[PDB]
Amino acid sequence: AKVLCVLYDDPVDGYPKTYARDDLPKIDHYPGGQTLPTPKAIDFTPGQLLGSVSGELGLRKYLESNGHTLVVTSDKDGPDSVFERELVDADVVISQPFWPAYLTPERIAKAKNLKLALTAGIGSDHVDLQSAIDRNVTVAEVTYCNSISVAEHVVMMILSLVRNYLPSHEWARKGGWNIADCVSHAYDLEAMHVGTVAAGRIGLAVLRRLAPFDVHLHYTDRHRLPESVEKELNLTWHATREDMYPVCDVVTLNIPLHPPTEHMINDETLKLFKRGAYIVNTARGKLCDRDAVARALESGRLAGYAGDVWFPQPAPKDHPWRTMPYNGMTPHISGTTLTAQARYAAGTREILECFFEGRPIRDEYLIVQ
Amino acid sequence: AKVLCVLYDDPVDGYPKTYARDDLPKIDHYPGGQTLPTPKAIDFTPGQLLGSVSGELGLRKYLESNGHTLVVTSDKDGPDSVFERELVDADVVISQPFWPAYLTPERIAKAKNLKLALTAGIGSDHVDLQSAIDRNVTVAEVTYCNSISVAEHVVMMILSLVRNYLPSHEWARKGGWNIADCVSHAYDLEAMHVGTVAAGRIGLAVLRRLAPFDVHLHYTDRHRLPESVEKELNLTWHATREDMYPVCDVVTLNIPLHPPTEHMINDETLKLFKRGAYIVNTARGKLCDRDAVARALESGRLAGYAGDVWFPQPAPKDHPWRTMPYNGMTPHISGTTLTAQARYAAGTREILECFFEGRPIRDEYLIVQGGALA
Repeated sequence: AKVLCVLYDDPVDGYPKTYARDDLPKIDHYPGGQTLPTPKAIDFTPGQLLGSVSGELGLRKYLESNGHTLVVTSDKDGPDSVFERELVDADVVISQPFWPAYLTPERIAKAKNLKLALTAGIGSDHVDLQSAIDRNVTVAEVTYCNSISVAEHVVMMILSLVRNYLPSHEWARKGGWNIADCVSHAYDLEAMHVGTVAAGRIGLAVLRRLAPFDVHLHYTDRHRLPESVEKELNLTWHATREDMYPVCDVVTLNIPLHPPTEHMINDETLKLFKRGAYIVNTARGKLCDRDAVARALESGRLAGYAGDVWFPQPAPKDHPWRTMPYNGMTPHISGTTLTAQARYAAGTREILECFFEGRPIRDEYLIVQ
Repeated sequence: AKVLCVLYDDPVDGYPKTYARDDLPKIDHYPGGQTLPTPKAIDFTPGQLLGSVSGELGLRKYLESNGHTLVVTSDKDGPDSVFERELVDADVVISQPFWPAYLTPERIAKAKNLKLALTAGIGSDHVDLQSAIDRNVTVAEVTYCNSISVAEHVVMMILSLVRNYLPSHEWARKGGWNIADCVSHAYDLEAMHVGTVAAGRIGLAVLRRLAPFDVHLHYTDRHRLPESVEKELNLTWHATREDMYPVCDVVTLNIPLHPPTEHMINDETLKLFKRGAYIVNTARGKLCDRDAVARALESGRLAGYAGDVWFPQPAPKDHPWRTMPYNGMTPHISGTTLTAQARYAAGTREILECFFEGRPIRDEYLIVQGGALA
């Protein structure tokens, strides 16, 4: 079989030769009991850079020793890309949401041999699901592989925005001291009201991490959490997002993007936020009207905005979120720490082993089959 | 009476005329039950910049309307400085640990009228306690006023070092994307081993905040915490610092500075650390040998270092911790957020009211009174 694997570029200084640490913490399961991936074997050392082109998700030696071909590329966009040319006879397509190889209906139509569309990561927004089903393409993901990674990123950003960490660090880096300049925009997080717009795997993990900071926790969702969880975390539930915003000092968005949520944060709804509110958004960039957020930070409606998701993605060099006041942006990276990469590289191998050996892929990995 | 109050400078663009928010969250007590300050009144709006010279800790109207004198200055060092000149007849001296007016034995000797040395903040590191005892000077602090503020700072820095936040943010700020450059030094915190070198008010608050990140918690201290605390946080106890280091992915220092802890982190003890360990230090800069930390980050013995305390302080412009690899430094600010300032400005007034009215100052505020009776 032919495996076509799209990954992002190596570091500018080249694929790393050394790493900061020698191993990764051992984890038995995810919250709720799902076990971590169980491939028969791995050809990588957990902690290596696996999601760049030279990392190959540690797949080459398993595939080639079993008679398969592996084509790795970062050239994924447009009809002229390496991905599009190799797609026509690829049996398996693999990519990460952090550098996604889109499986449009047009591409699925030309992918005459396509049997498996594998997300090395979470989700399937880059895959046209009905076209995949109609063509008997299996679509699978490494469920839960980086939900905790994103939640850590969220809480880190909440703390950094509220305490004015990033300008403070710049004063130190540039040789200043400037105590009053650091803290004239700096507060404690303690006893603030924090709300999450969804409470799935990420949102729940965020709520649990926020609780011992003694904040007042709010959330909105379609499904209320179990009453025992609301009670142990002292949660206030809101039926609508609009009912939650006016009471929150901090709002974190952990909800999927669809037309009814596209630009749900705009000039009109920002009017509902407390003056000086903070927003953290690691879900999707298009949840926020780009220029409305920037306008809210210029006026002081918001006291900070941070996240790792942008529209468009990758963000152009001139994207205004890069330089607007009191931003805590990073590039799209939260779920591709070396820790998360080890999990979803192992999960990718587990799925491939099942697929090639004719054994069932985990139910929780399957999206459509 | 004459009150001499040393504060840090206003922002370079001037004292702020607006603030990012309109009020502060309400908090009833500190962990363990100590109530927040209870002055009879305050002449400031909580959230204002109170620890700079123009903020005056909100004290001027209260002191002057009661016949007192108030001198506020940031000019605190040297024989011609405002502080040294006004010290000779001051009844009360107030300063913050973030810009401390040192009360050495020599200065206390020259302060002919000194009756009260008030820390607008926590501690008394800048005050010679024996001189205060010998001269019957009361020494007081606004206990607990920013212990939580520092703990937040610590966990924020732990997350930022582990996940490589600060270089990642700059790739974004500078117009890049560079996913692999961001994450080739980036990990999750989950299930790492984190140890604190003391577990007092700050260290315990750090442990509680770290627990739901599903890390493995370690600590050492002079005495063990109550078993009920160890169990609820699943703590591993270590009798010595040296026994704790080799097992920790992250070590946070929350211990006071004394001769036995000076340079406790050095080229020799760093050999005990896991390769790629992270250190966060909001206690005092001289706990860590300056160049040993820088050497450990160049070699990879440490994968990151962050904190807000430096040696010396203020850090000179060329201080190597400012630019060494994988640092998360800030200036000395963790316990002077606007939130903490409201608490210790209120606490400062409460103590002053008691002192001038001849009412007892809270036992928990007292460091010295006649003798070292906290």
